[PDB]
Amino acid sequence: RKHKFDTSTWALPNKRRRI
Amino acid sequence: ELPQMTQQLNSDDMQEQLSATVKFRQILSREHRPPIDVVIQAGVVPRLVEFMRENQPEMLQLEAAWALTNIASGTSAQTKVVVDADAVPLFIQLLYTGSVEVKEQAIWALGNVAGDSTDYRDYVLQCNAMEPILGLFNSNKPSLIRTATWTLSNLCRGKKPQPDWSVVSQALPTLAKLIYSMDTETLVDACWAISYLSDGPQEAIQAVIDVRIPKRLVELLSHESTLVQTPALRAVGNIVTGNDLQTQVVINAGVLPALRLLLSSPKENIKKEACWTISNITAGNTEQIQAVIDANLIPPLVKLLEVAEYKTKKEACWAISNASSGGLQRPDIIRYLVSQGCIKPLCDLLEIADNRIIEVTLDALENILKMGEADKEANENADFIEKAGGMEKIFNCQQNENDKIYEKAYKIIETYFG
Repeated sequence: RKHKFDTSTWALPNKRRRI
Repeated sequence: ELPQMTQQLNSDDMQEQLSATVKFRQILSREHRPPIDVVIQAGVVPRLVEFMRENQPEMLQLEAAWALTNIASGTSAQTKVVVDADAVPLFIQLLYTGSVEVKEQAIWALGNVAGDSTDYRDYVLQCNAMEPILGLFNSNKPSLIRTATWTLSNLCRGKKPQPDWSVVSQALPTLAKLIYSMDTETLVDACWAISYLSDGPQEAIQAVIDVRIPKRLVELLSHESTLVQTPALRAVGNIVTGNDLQTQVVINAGVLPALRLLLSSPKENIKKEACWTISNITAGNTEQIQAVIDANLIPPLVKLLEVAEYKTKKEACWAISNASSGGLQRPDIIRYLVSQGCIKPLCDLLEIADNRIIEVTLDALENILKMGEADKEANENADFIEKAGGMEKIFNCQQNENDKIYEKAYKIIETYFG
């Protein structure tokens, strides 16, 4: 059977500052 | 200098409006801890939003969107101020202009808003941003495509909840072309976006397959940059969590020789996800297990099962254990696995691993025992296990608190070590 090792749903903010 | 900046920003004169806006942009353009809160507390955010309106000076639109971009680059509470000021519909409206500078600024801002949370991600989508965003990839400017690719990735990111598939799937043909790009940075975020889209149901995986993405993904596994390899391998790994037919597509794209190369990566996380990917291939049918063997993938897996870091070892264990399942149908698979010295590394794992990996391991060992038992009615393997110190380990596993490890260790002892 298939498996995922992550399983942990983390919506970390993905942002970029423009300098 | 803020109360004067504020008054200058509220001037009816147009060029001092720009002068103040630029000034607001500069102070907000600090890598570490920009004064976002004191800018917000000046109450200038709605005014900056006004400057992005249709038929404002192009330079003023650019500078205002830039200032708002960095406010949105802060905390969620700070991003909320930008969203509550109705900036998002204007960001999207700016994508329709003919200025690549303005368009890249707007798409950057949307990247920060969408990248904040699933709420704002879906909100940006709700404002119909997908159509103008997809049009940005026909630009003559690499940096615009580069930034638009990152924003697009943020629109595909997140599983709790997932984005509306009927919306984000529209980007699949675009992404299919984007992974043929010469720009490395574009390549990275394009692969991340695909890994997000393929991180879902089999219907999502099939759509990625249907636009012929896997073939180029496999190529990118041998890209010089680990920044490209990592999301590419993740995307490939996600696809092979699908069914046997979907997995065979990746195999036919030549993923197995590519995975052999990744097993010797200096980066451990690449080695782990390489083991993880292989494991979901050996989880398939007999022919797919055989293909893994034929690609000479077992010897490096065995060594990683023996020597690598723990969370890499777990995935290597999965791969060898899943492969052992093909022993019932094709006993030569087990015979080859034992011949490559897999028994002892599996046995040594019984005392250290988690209860799920322990079960994975016990699954592998019993399969080896079943084949060894059948290869007499036609136990060497049981003898190899005893000498590996595994008979003792399995016996000790009978004191495991978990039900399924007990009865499994019990039946292994009772059947092959009675």
